[PDB]
Amino acid sequence: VFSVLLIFIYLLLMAVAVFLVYRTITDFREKLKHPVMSVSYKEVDRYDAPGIALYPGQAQLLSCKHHYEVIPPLTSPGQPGDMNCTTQRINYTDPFSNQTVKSALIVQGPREVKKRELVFLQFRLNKSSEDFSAIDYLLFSSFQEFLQSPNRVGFMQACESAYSSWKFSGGFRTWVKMSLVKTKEEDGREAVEFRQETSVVNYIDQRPAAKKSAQLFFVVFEWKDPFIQKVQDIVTANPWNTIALLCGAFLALFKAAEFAKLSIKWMIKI
Amino acid sequence: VFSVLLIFIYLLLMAVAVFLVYRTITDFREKLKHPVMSVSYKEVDRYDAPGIALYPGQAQLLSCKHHYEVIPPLTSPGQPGDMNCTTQRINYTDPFSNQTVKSALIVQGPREVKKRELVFLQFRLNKSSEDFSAIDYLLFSSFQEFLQSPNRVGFMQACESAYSSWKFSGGFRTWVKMSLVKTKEEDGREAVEFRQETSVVNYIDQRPAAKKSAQLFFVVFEWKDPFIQKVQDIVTANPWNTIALLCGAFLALFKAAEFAKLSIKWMIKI
Amino acid sequence: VFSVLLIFIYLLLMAVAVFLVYRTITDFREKLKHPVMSVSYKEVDRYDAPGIALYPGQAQLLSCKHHYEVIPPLTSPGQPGDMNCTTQRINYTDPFSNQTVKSALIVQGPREVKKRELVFLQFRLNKSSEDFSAIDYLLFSSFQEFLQSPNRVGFMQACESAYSSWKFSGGFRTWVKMSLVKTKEEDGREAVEFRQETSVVNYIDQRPAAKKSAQLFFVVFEWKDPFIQKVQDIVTANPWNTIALLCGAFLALFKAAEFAKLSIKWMIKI
Ligand SMILES: *[C@@H]1O[C@H](CO)[C@@H](O)[C@H](O)[C@H]1NC(C)=O
Ligand SMILES: *[C@@H]1O[C@H](CO)[C@@H](O)[C@H](O)[C@H]1NC(C)=O
Ligand SMILES: *[C@@H]1O[C@H](CO)[C@@H](O)[C@H](O)[C@H]1NC(C)=O
Ligand SMILES: *[C@@H]1O[C@H](CO)[C@@H](O)[C@H](O)[C@H]1NC(C)=O
Ligand SMILES: *[C@@H]1O[C@H](CO)[C@@H](O)[C@H](O)[C@H]1NC(C)=O
Ligand SMILES: *[C@@H]1O[C@H](CO)[C@@H](O)[C@H](O)[C@H]1NC(C)=O
Ligand SMILES: *[C@@H]1O[C@H](CO)[C@@H](O)[C@H](O)[C@H]1NC(C)=O
Ligand SMILES: *[C@@H]1O[C@H](CO)[C@@H](O)[C@H](O)[C@H]1NC(C)=O
Ligand SMILES: *[C@@H]1O[C@H](CO)[C@@H](O)[C@H](O)[C@H]1NC(C)=O
Ligand SMILES: *[C@@H]1O[C@H](CO)[C@@H](O)[C@H](O)[C@H]1NC(C)=O
Ligand SMILES: *[C@@H]1O[C@H](CO)[C@@H](O)[C@H](O)[C@H]1NC(C)=O
Ligand SMILES: *[C@@H]1O[C@H](CO)[C@@H](O)[C@H](O)[C@H]1NC(C)=O
Repeated sequence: VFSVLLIFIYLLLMAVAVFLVYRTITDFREKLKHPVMSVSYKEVDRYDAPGIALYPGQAQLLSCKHHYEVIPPLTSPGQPGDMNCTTQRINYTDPFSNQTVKSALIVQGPREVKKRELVFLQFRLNKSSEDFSAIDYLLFSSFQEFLQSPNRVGFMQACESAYSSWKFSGGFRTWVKMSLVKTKEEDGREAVEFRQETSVVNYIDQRPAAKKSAQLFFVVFEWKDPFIQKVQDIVTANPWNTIALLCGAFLALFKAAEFAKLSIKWMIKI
Repeated sequence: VFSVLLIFIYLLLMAVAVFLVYRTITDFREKLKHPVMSVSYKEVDRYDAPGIALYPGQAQLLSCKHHYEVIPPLTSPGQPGDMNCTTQRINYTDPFSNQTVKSALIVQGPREVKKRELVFLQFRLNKSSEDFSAIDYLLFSSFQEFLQSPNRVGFMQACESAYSSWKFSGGFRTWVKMSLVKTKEEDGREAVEFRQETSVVNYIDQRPAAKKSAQLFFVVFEWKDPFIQKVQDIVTANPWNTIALLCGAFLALFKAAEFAKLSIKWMIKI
Repeated sequence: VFSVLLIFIYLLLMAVAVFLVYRTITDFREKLKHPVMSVSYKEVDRYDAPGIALYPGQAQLLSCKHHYEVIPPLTSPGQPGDMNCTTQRINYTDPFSNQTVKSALIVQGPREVKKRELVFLQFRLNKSSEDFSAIDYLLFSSFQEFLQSPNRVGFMQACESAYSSWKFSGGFRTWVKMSLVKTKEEDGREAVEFRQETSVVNYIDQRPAAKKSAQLFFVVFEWKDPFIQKVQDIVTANPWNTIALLCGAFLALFKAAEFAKLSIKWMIKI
């Protein structure tokens, strides 16, 4: 009889609708689980002067100077002189140890990325009773933000956790190219971080044998390129799109069901 | 006449429907071609002890010891002593050469990433007739998995292809920070790999001139951060979503066609 | 009265439709703002011979030779001999300085990635009055494309801007593993770039004290793996999908409105 076939068609269509609802729910759940990553790049005419927190310890800073695209040859390596850059010395308790006080030398970083500005730092360590001598350094976004802060100690403690710290060793020239990566936390706040490319070059020590005891650290900081990399977690689970899909599919199924009923009626009539 | 205009409207709507079907098919084909990448991060309280397969050759292991956040100064570099770590020596044929047998020293890696655990290894090579002396090392996920295996040789041969191997040279201290990246192969299997950040520091050789002939390798392994990076290939080509779009568009086109016919009839009647 | 309730229902449904249109427009605008990144990998049986533009300056090239998976020990470091590779010397004005003419030594790179082909280069610098001695190098895709070009000078000037240049220093062996990353610019053009992993190994100088003045550069170029990484910016803003969603939702809303009117009529009648 036609009635049983029509009822079976209705049941099949309702089962298809239920399965489609299940599939849409599972897809929405899956897309909530895994947001997709999108990467863009931002051109900058001038970077904001980064803060370079150096942790020399007993290593005295011989020289710190800004250069453009090239470093003039050293007049006399291992000798103090030519310190033209803004520096701030800070003492702050380590956020993790709570016992070791860190003394940091904050140096204002380069700004003209287009002009290939670099900052060159020369340190000397004299008679260190410790093999594997290296200087720690941390990079943060703004030196001015460090200056115009009410709690510089708290700012440095926050930097200890927000940013990563690297090292540069003596007997080398360490060339550091910096890059800014800003990650959107889809909450109105963006986390900025530094990615640094390091190249070490041997230092040709032409000092007298007596002066070989003191060891020299050379480090250069510049920007890799005038591109800030922005990383955003795009959500592909839109409830309105899902409900629009469901509504359209339900309307299609209802229209198909009533077309089937009309076709059955037409077959019965003729 | 109104009939010709209505038939032309029907033909235009059917052509639009066909073009929309073509566009949807092309979009589904394109989305099948290029799945989108999604990156997430996993917090870990404790890492599973990684296996560090070292290939020293004739270089004897002076020392291997676990430290926390800092390495105590060497009592006497170049002298054996203080070997507290679990190691396993293995001999296995190279999967690619089929002739060169590799002898590997498997070392259990650090676990407490939160406590900044590191493993410090000191090797000595005495009178090597080969310039550019370096030790190969490979990283795999679990030392325990290596232990509780029926074919350790086959496990090492599989590691030779699954993981990448790096080198650390003498006259340096090589600081290696490890990171785990798990890539989903959308097939029920996930491929795990190691990404390592390497920083070399000069070793200040304060040995007697006689002892300068033997060269020393210092390497440190720890974890960069308590974050495992998961990378998944999300497919954006859902056949059910595409068929729902097509059904909704077809219903819209049919309803618009019958509205147009009704409007033509209303214009004719009045 | 039922009429006021029905009119209020119609107004509510039209407001819902307007809000849904607003949401769809905002979603389309957002998806236009941020295309999603998709990463794939391409297997290669043989790479196209890359061009390695070396900038030695006064450093003479002692040796340049192709090896497979291993470098034979040096017969006599610091001595010329065994130069078997195709090289081209070029002079071109620096695109940025417009005054400094760069002299480049273009070397044909390795091809058999499967066979682990590498190219080994040995340079010597004799009595350089400049500390921090290093040689610049740039990588571009094809040496043949450099050969079969009408303006080699213009090709090199374009490479100065299209590709990135690194350095390798004396007193080391610099192991460079190359990788090709092709980014689709969604405009019919793809930008190819080189990513290089560098490992430095100490050179054990066993030369006489007289010969220690001349400094030696050792560099190796090979391919990291037979995988070319393709990065594409997929656009998730399809106007046809959006209009299909809107049409389906509008049909659903109209059908719901007429169902509501019919239900009100049925309630009034009985
Ligand atoms: C340091 O640099 C500033 C930059 O304007 C310059 O005015 C000053 O003379 C420099 N210092 C010395 C000692 O020359
Ligand atoms: C910071 O610490 C150093 C030693 O670590 C000390 O010489 C210096 O006086 C301290 N600074 C202040 C402001 O107390
Ligand atoms: C470390 O110091 C902080 C700040 O003074 C304070 O919460 C407490 O003394 C310590 N916190 C710990 C041990 O978690
Ligand atoms: C190293 O020499 C510098 C030069 O003045 C001096 O200030 C410093 O106290 C010396 N340190 C040691 C440990 O000799
Ligand atoms: C090695 O470390 C274990 C850790 O518990 C310790 O018990 C043992 O005494 C150490 N070995 C020596 C020789 O002290
Ligand atoms: C592994 O090889 C080394 C030499 O490469 C050899 O001394 C050692 O005995 C071998 N191990 C076994 C278990 O045969
Ligand atoms: C290499 O050794 C394997 C395992 O013994 C075996 O398949 C065969 O001898 C070689 N395979 C090659 C050459 O493909
Ligand atoms: C190097 O010295 C160690 C110290 O005992 C010794 O075991 C080894 O055989 C020596 N090797 C050579 C090549 O002299
Ligand atoms: C350089 O390599 C080619 C490769 O076929 C070889 O024919 C030639 O003999 C080599 N040069 C010398 C001097 O052996
Ligand atoms: C390229 O420049 C070098 C010096 O930088 C010079 O010796 C050489 O002759 C120049 N080449 C040509 C073709 O002029
Ligand atoms: C640099 O040289 C180019 C090419 O000869 C020419 O446009 C002009 O002389 C300079 N361009 C500048 C300074 O922008
Ligand atoms: C260095 O030695 C090489 C060897 O022939 C010679 O060609 C070159 O002119 C020398 N340079 C200097 C600056 O002595």
